[PDB]
Amino acid sequence: EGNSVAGIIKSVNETSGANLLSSLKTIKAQAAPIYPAAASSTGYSTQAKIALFGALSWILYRADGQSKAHEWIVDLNLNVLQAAWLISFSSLIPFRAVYFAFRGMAPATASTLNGLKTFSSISL
Amino acid sequence: PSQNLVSTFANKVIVEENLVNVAEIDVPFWSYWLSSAGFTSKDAFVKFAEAVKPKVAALSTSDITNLTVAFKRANYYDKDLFTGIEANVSANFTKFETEQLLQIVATFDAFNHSSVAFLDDVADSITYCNHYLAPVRAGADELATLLTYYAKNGHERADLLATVARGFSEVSLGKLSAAQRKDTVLSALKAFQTFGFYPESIEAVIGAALVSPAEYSAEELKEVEAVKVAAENALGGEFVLIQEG
Amino acid sequence: SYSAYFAKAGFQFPAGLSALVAGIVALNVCTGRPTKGTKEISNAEYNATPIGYLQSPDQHPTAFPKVPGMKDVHGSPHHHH
Amino acid sequence: MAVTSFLGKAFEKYFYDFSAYEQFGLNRFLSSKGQYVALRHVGFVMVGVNVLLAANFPFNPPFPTIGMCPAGWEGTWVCQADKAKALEMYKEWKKSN
Amino acid sequence: MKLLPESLQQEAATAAVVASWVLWHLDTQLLPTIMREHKLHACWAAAAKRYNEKLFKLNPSY
Amino acid sequence: SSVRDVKTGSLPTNFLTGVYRFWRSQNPAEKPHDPVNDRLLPAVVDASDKRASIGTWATTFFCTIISCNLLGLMPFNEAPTSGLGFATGLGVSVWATATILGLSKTGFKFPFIFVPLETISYTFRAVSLGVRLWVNMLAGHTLLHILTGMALALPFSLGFFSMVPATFGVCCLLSALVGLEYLVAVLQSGVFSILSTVYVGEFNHDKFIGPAAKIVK
Amino acid sequence: RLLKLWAKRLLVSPELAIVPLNEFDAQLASKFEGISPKYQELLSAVAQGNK
Ligand SMILES: [Zn+2]
Repeated sequence: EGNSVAGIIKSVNETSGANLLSSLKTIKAQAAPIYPAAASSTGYSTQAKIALFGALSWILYRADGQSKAHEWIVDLNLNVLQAAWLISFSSLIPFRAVYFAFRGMAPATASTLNGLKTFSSISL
Repeated sequence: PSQNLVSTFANKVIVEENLVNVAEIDVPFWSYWLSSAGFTSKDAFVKFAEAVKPKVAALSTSDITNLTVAFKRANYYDKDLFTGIEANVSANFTKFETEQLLQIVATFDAFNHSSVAFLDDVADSITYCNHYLAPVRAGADELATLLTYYAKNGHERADLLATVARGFSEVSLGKLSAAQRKDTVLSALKAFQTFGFYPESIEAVIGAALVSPAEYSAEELKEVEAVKVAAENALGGEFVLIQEG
Repeated sequence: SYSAYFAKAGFQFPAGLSALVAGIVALNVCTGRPTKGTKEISNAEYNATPIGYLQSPDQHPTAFPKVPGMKDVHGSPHHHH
Repeated sequence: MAVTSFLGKAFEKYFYDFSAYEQFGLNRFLSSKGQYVALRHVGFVMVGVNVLLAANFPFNPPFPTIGMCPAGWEGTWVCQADKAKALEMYKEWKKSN
Repeated sequence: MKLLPESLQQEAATAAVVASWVLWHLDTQLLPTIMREHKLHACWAAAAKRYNEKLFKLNPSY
Repeated sequence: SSVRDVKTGSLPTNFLTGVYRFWRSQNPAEKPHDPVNDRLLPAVVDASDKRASIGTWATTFFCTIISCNLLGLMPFNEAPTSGLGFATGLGVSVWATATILGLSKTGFKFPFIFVPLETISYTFRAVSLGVRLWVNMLAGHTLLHILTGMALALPFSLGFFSMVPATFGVCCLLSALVGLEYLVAVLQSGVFSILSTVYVGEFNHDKFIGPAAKIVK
Repeated sequence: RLLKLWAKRLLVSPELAIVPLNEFDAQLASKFEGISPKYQELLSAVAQGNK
């Protein structure tokens, strides 16, 4: 895969003057980058099924031994207390403000890229 | 007859002619590790040097480094192999590292073999295709070998010399024994005056000699003091050793 | 624009998780000691004992016990009391 | 359905715009929404405690009762504070009941 | 309650296996990815003044 | 053999960038007297080769403890750092890492009646770093077990969905203790690894090599 | 060839069509930091695309 500017330079050099201005949208699109198209689902990967069966195999096994733990009704009522905060965190955390607050932790996303200021790289 | 069957098996199955018949698959693996165990064997290495010649143009960069430092340790110089090696380096110069090029050059510096296209593509790769602190991780006995290989061949690349001059400091020369530090300091100052390039880190290879001048002659310290006065007016000042504290 | 490239590869585990799970399991099964509530006996005792008498009552607590301390099995009535 | 694609879209519109804070009115009685969540939380605990107890009610409690008895039991196995005692009384009660 | 474990060495070695996997995973998988996109941004933001001035002096287009 | 592809600017990449750069900031490098140029660059690179990787170690212990502490707040799960050998086994391992670093600063030889009292207060750092993590994860979970037993005594005795102002005031006290446990889960993973940078950073000091010869003016 | 010259420069870099050809070297200076910022911040944002 050669570079697309040498593909632009070649495709503009071997056109004529009459069909130059018509060819400029098919030389533009021949050198556009590939953004791969949204394929069909094929949902829940072979590892997303291990992650959900293995988490269900863990939650059932932990609730099995919680139910015979000599404080079994206190153990099973702590999962209600612990899952009550997972519900209150979905309803109280500002998830767009948290997303943009983690973007400021990283200096790569806290600013814009900064090089190559367009007046230095002209070709007139 | 137990001793007879083992001795008959030993004289027809485990010899060095079948040791080089299993070594035909991957050459630069077996070339490198055997030569590190002390297996020089000049005409067993000729079987290597022709079994690998249809492969040198498509080797990875760690394979090319393994061929040259094996054929350096076995001291065997195949001139039509070593032009396929330098055509691997000068065609894939962006992929080589300074750790790998400083070992390939020291093979090419022993066996006095160079090209102008090779000397540019090694200097283009150390300077531009590699991290600028990769000379600092090198060890100054390998950088002085690279400095003289560019002064033997008369190749002035002033961008490469500013890169290799990073890797000369008190740190890099202090890791050398004083027999090897002396063989490096004289070898680095001889190359720095051949181009007339006196960087600001020449005052660490000069000061590696003037802090212990009892290992040097008066002929070699005349060589050192010739470079010190040549570097003093270039850098615009006078040399002064520092007592620490 | 690249959003549909990242939807193609779905879930994936962390890139060495099979060495964490094989390291935590190999610490929980290579204990070098009997399995927490059991005791190693001779082969002559294991071949002679029913599987209802090899079981201890402490190792089978009741799955949702109506009285705290209910066990599911009762084990050997041949106590050395 | 597609098993990952239906109820993901059903849970999405149960999560987001299904809101019993406004569909059941409920701004008439509650000041903010930050205190509707702060007692839907405590409401989830009180409902979950009362479901876990009632789903198996005749049980001798592992936790210390404070000197209280549930209903007309008061001397049975359900209120007996000695557990080896109440195991004997539960086994007698289970034949009858 | 549960204070001492059945083996203290088994729990100490579970901590050393978990924390050495996190050390391996950070050093090998996370931190190469962190620094590939931290230092694309950082090298471009540090060179931007000297890159553009070196490029201004080079292209003959003015 | 084929690595996965990462989107730039992902949220786990942004979080772990800020986390790593935080713990790296706790033991900053010291400015030399000289200006940093190509003369001083091998002395700066060698100054970094002799510093411990406390930026990496402290975010190893941050991320392995906050993941373990927050498991205790997931339903059906207990925190691994609520175990005595896990939590104190991380505390001794930080203390031994600091000591192995401080013992290598010499030639592995161990350092009148004063020094048994500097040693005791230093050897107690071993157990105090791990027991503070263990007791916090144990004492918060134990209080939650006792108060859930008390708060279950009221609906067991009284009616199900009846006499509800008695159980509402204790279900909101139970709910505010699980909320404090989310704060102690995040704080004790921070206090463990703030202190790991302090203990390991005590022996994180070497001599700047620097220029031994100069050409002044 | 002039039309083909500017065809390549506006297929790669189409934001160049916002600095008019007569007002171009009125922007320059001897250093790159001295270039007039009349079009610098506009050229940087037209270069980032239509979104
Ligand atoms: Zn619990």
